[PDB]
Amino acid sequence: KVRWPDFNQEAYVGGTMVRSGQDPYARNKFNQVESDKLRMDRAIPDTRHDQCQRKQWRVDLPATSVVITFHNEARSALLRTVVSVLKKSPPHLIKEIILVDDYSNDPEDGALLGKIEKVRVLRNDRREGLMRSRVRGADAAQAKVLTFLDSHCECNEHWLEPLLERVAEDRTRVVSPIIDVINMDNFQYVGASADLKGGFDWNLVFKWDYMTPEQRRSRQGNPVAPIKTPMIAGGLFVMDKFYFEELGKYDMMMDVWGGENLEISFRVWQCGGSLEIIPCSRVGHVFRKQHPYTFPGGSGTVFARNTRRAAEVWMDEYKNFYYAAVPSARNVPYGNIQSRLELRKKLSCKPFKWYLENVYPELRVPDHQDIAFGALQQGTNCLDTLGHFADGVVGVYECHNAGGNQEWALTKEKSVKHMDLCLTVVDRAPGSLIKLQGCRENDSRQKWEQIEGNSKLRHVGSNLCLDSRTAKSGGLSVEVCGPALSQQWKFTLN
Amino acid sequence: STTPAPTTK
Ligand SMILES: O=c1ccn([C@@H]2O[C@H](COP(=O)(O)OP(=O)(O)O)[C@@H](O)[C@H]2O)c(=O)[nH]1
Ligand SMILES: [Mn+2]
Repeated sequence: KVRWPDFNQEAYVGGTMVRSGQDPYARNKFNQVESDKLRMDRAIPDTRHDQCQRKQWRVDLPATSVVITFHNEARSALLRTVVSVLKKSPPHLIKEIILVDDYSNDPEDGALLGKIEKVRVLRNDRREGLMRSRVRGADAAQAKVLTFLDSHCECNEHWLEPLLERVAEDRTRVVSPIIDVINMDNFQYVGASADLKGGFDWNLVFKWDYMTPEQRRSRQGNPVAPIKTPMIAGGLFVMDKFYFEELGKYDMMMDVWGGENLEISFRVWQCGGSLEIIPCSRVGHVFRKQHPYTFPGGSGTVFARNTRRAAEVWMDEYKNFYYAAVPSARNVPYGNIQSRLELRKKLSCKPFKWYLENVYPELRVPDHQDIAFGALQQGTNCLDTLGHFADGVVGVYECHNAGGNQEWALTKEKSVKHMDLCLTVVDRAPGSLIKLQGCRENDSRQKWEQIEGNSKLRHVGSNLCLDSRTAKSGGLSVEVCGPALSQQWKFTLN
Repeated sequence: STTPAPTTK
C-alpha cells in the first residue's frame, strides 16, 4: 500500500479532466475544472469557534469505520475527501475507510484508490442507491462506530474527536458536524453559520432553520454546546454501529437518493435516541443545485416514493399534511412497508405528535383545507356588491382588502357567492346586467367557471364572460368572451 | 431537488 502523501494524484485525476471547450459542469453539476485544480491535501480555513481549541474529549475514544458511497464522482473530489479524512483524523481513530462504489461508469475511479493506506473498495455489481450502499458499507465495517460522509467533503481541524466523544458517552446519540460550504463554482471553503438547525416544511424537503431568539440567547453560556436538531442533513454523521443496526439501519426499499434522512431522523427521535449538530466538528461539503446522475422513473417520482415510505410509517395522521402540500405524491406507489411498521412497534416508538411537541415545536400545523374566501380583482379594482341585495346590480371599486362587500367565494356548486347572495345571469342576451339573487343549487343562471389560467369568469353552458365594461352604465354584465381587460378577474385568497 | 447549502457565517 502507499501512504497518501505518495499517491500520484496527477496521474489519477489527469485521466478524466475536462477537455478544452467542454462544459465544466456537465458531469458533476459542480465545476470540475476548479475541483481538479486543487491539491488532494489543500489547506482550508479553521472555521471553528475559538472555544473549540479548549474543549476536551476522553483519550480512550472508539475507532471508527468511515463509509463513503459514491456514484460517478469527480476523481479529484473523491480523492480529496479520502485524504482529508486521513490527514485531519488521528490515525488510531481511523480503523478503515470503506469506499462503496455504487456502480460507477468507470470501475477505476474506486479501484485506483484501493492502493491507499486503510482504503477498502466495495463495488456494487449493480446500481443500488445511497441507502443500500451505506448499509453495505456499514455491514462490512469492523469498527464499533460508523461515520458516513459524502464523496465531496473536506474534514477540518479536529473534526472527528468531538463527534466520537458524544457517542462514547451515550450510544443513542446520532451526531453530525456543522457542514461548511465548498463553493460549487470556484471551490472556496467557507464556514457555515452556527445558528442553524435541521428542519423541514410539510413538503418534507430538508432545509436549514435559523434558531429562534430564545434558542440563541440560551446558548450564550456555551456557544459550542451540542445543538439538538429535529433532522440531520443526512450525508454526514456518526453513529454507534450496534445502535445503527438494532434501530433498523436504513429502509432497504428506498432508492437512489432522498427521504432517508427524514426517515432516520424521525426514527431516532421517536424511538428513544437523539440527533445533534456539534459546533466544534466542521466538515465542508460541495452543495449542488441538481443531481448529475440518473433516477429510474425520474427524481420526482423516486423522491416521492421514498418520502411516502417514511411518512406512511412514522407520521401517523400528520402524513396528510404532506399529501396536501404535495398533491402529486398521492399517486405514487410506495410498496410494502410491513417490516418498517413492525420495526416501529418492536422498538416501542412514540407517536409523531410527541415528536412535534418535544423535538420540532417550531413547525406549525396547517389549517384544514376547505373553501376559501377572497376578492375577485381586476387591476386595482375588486368585485363589489355596491351594498346591494337581491335584485340589485354589482360593480367594481378600489380594493380595500377589508373584506365586506368585496369578499366572495367560488363554491363547489359553481356559484360566485357573497354571504347568501349569488351572481345571477337573469338575461343571457349579450350586454345584459347581472343581478344578485338568493343562492339556489338548482339555478343554472348562477353557475360560473374560471377559465384561461383562472383569469376570467365564464357563465357555464355559454360563451358569456363577466364583464365590467358596463360598470359605468348600470353595473357588471355578461358579454361574449373576448380579449378585453374588462373580462379579467383573479381570485385572491383573503 | 438536493440538500441546500446553509447560510454562511
Ligand atoms: O445512486 C446514488 C445516488 C447518490 N450516491 C452518493 O450519495 C452521496 C449523497 O448524494 P448527493 O451528494 O448527490 O446528494 P446531496 O448532497 O446534493 O443532497 C454522494 O456521495 C453520492 O455520490 C450513491 O452512492 N448512489
Ligand atoms: Mn452531497
